[PDB]
Amino acid sequence: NMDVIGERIKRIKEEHNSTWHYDDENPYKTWAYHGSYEVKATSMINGVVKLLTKPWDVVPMVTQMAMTQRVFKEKVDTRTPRPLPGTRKVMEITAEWLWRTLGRNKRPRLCTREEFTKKVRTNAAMGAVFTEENQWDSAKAAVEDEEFWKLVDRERELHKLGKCGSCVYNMMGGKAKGSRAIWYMWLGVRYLEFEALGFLNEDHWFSRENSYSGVEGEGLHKLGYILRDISKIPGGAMYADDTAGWDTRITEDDLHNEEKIIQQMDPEHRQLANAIFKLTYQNKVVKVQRPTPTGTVMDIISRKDQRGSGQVGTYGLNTFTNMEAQLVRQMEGEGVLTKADLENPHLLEKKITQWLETKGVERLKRMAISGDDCVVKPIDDRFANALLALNDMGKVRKDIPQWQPSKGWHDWQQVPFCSHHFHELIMKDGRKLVVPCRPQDELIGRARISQGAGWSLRETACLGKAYAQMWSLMYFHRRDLRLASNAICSAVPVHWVPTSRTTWSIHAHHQWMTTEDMLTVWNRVWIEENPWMEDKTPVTTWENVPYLGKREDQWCGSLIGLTSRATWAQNIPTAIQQVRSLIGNEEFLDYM
Ligand SMILES: Cc1oc2ccc(NS(=O)(=O)c3ccc(Cl)cc3)cc2c1C(=O)O
Ligand SMILES: Cc1oc2ccc(NS(=O)(=O)c3ccc(Cl)cc3)cc2c1C(=O)O
Ligand SMILES: [Zn+2]
Ligand SMILES: [Zn+2]
Repeated sequence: NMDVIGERIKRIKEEHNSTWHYDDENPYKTWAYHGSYEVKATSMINGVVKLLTKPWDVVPMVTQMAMTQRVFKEKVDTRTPRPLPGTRKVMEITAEWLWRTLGRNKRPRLCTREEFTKKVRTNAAMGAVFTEENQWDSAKAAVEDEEFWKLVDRERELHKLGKCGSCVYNMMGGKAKGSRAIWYMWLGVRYLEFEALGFLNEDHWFSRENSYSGVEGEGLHKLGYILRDISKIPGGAMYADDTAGWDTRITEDDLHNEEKIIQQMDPEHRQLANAIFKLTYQNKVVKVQRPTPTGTVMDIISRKDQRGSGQVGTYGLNTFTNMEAQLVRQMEGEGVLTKADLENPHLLEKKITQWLETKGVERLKRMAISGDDCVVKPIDDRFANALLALNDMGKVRKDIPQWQPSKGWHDWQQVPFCSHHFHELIMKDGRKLVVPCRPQDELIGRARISQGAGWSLRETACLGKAYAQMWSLMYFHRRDLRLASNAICSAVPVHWVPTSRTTWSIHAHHQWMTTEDMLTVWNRVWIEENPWMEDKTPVTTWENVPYLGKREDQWCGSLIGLTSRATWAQNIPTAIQQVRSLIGNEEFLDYM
């Protein structure tokens, strides 16, 4: 093991030779511990959103979010039992077939310094781009620096030689302030993963068109429609089981299966991806910021299995592995795989290959898969109790005894997916919309959080305006959110550009980051560009933009019907005016 990780620990040890020591009392049980060294340390409430959402002031979920994968929890420090030999064979056959299916039209390729620089710059507009970004360590600054690219080249040369000298990721046990040199090693490590494996996201290998089960690039506004289209396929209930800490359940077998994509690469690409897989994915070196009685320390730990949650390519490889694990469960449900097949070290391929070649693509079309998140509509309900391979692969379902059957839904609208459920709304003109929805306390609680501190009223109001505009595009069908959205947009200067991100979700397309008229953006998203909207007649007024049924709105967290809500709705112009007075002499517009 030290042959692959030695150089990295050696360099960390050398750079921190003053405070370096081996703590005999380290909390690590399943991660190899190498040593520690001394280190430094360091969310505000959005007063604009808070002032305009008074009824939610002390509401439990909202108050919780104000305080509250990157964290090194108890579950990260566990081992997953090794899958059985027949299970390992099935996974290998399925991984091989899946990669060949996913690569039928696309060819893997290297991603570039220019692609990375463009992504950094375009996302730097929305504030922070990375977890390691300080007020001194800007990704935009680093990307503009030729010295950063020189270090990248030097690390690549080591990777070409089958060695790694500086590729490390970080975890939380008040982020430690480090050197520009340390930050460059981190960003360079991310660029090198991006160069070798970024094609998966950049070339949309997991788009629905390319992967059948995938939803990458679709957007939150299409997710409900995809679930409604899956509902039309004949079969059993729709299952959406949650895996307890998916990333900790990624086995050495899963890692070796994900690696098979290198077989489709050109030699110069194959060489660099092979180095990312073998040296960094299969031999992780992690820095964990741990508090001690004297001060704060940084632990240098390492391990072979599990998913490096901090590493580029995680989404795609998680999506790949989940698609694979769900096909295997589908096969077990269909009686293709028995307990005796999973235990068998000489399991015959014929029937697994036959099922994949004849039913595989149809079976992928029955799923909506986004990383560890899955919705499956099997051919019948034998799937509910087909748990032998799922548990054996290590994908143990969250908060349910291992052998208790899964509970599915017979209504796609009850199905949870990507932190949402989706409703079908009838418009006054008879056209139907399929909208995303989540508990309202979660949306308001999120909107009340400002990312960091020292943010001026102007920057704060603009984040609020971004949240308000997201609500008008995605959550317009919630009475309280449309009202709060209209109040926020009325209180914030009309020509001020919404800045900073509202969400880090892969499904967010940020159509709300504009000064363009929200009704126009709404029409473009839900009517013009909506493929499930056959009649393109534009909606000319918000009065024609529908709401959830009163009962469904209330069930999903609405405060409508309460006195505190009625009082808020009536007194809202007063709160808007107060926000206006503090912002000052600017151009405002009344949206109430
Ligand atoms: C673990 C992690 O996942 C991310 C997922 C997305 C992002 N942000 S980013 O704008 O979208 C992005 C996404 C991909 C790449 Cl190569 C660069 C930057 C950052 C992280 C991150 C981290 O900074 O540590
Ligand atoms: C916009 C966006 O959100 C994400 C949310 C998650 C991910 N997953 S990712 O490959 O695993 C990843 C992991 C770590 C880092 Cl630093 C960047 C990206 C990627 C993106 C992404 C992108 O453009 O690549
Ligand atoms: Zn490296
Ligand atoms: Zn709802």
